[PDB]
Amino acid sequence: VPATIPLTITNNSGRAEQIHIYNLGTELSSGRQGWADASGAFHPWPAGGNPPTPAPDASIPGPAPGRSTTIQIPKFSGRIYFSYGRKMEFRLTTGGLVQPAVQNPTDPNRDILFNWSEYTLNDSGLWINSTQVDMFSAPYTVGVRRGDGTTLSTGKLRPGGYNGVFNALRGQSGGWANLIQTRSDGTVLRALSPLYGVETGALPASVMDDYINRVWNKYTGTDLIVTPFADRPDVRYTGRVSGGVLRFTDGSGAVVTTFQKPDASSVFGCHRLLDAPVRGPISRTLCAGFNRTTLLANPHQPDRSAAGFYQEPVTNHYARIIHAHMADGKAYGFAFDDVGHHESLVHDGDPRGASLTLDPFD
Ligand SMILES: OC[C@H]1O[C@H](O[C@@H]2[C@@H](O)[C@H](O[C@@H]3[C@@H](O)[C@H](O[C@@H]4[C@@H](O)[C@@H](O)O[C@H](CO)[C@H]4O)O[C@H](CO)[C@H]3O)O[C@H](CO)[C@H]2O)[C@H](O)[C@@H](O)[C@@H]1O
Repeated sequence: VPATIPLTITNNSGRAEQIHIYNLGTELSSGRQGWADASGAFHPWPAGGNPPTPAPDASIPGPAPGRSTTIQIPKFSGRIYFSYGRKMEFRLTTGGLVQPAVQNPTDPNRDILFNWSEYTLNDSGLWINSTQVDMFSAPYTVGVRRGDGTTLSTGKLRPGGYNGVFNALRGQSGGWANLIQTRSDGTVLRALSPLYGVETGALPASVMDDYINRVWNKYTGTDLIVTPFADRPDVRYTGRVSGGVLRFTDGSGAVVTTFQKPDASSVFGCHRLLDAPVRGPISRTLCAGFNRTTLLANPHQPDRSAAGFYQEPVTNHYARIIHAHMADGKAYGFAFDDVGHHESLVHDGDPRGASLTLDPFD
């Protein structure tokens, strides 16, 4: 893999605003945090602070509407941000870059229309994704040009898919409507993911309690079988609830990890009581099972297909809605949407190019 590969950025947004691009991350060779310019040259961040201090302006001019621009991506792991009209405000902590946190009303970027893609380019190739784990906002498609010349892309919404997602969220009772951040003139900016919905109080900690209690009941009397390694189908852990705790035993008979009854933040964020540091792979499987609400219906996890996902009346509706509106049915609606390979990521071992397309607000 060469030192850099070209990233073609195409503006199909139909919007008149100028685009600012940021390529922010960590340089492979040095492990330093910083930014890369259009040439692919790396610029380490200056020293940050506690409290965090302002980052220098790392923007690259993005493509005008109907045109594309190319930047070189070095071996680097990070994000390509793009913002419409306004420049983003980044700050630097002791340990480096602070990521935006627009669930906070006071975040400097709360009112800015922006999104990002996540990528890693290294000696083993390119991984590049479309993600909705934090929010659903300005739409985009990512792609790779593979060694053999073939292309792969993902992240593209169906026609009407952008407004379709908001309209579906607004009509979902229980607090999902309060995920939507709407401008003064009624223009939608973004919808927060449900993890941040729990944080902001849009959704209660208890929103999944009834389903979770049904799962814990079911697996008090019968086994939950988790086979968490896709390439090792014979490796199984057996889960059973006793004393209110879901305990997993390995083939040797040892209890290897245990789960307390999870809450909404744990499920939606794939963290806390569902932390995924042998526990990690098991937790990952359970996380996807709770978000897709398949644990009750299918005691042999993970699911072998998507047919039974999101059928419960209370489920991760944000993830359900986004998947339903994606052209290829794939999305990153929650952190472990990669379970069963349903995530909007593409990769190649010998890339030579990538793409980011700013999509229309349709
Ligand atoms: O509860 C949250 C849980 O997940 C968190 O965030 C995930 C985050 O890991 C993520 O990162 C993507 C990577 O999965 C992907 O990694 C590639 C691997 O698949 C591997 O095989 O090789 C290559 C090269 O080493 C890796 O790059 O790389 C992509 C780059 O496109 C990453 O974006 O994306 C999802 C969705 O945004 C996040 O939700 C968090 O990291 C964990 O701490 C948490 O436990």
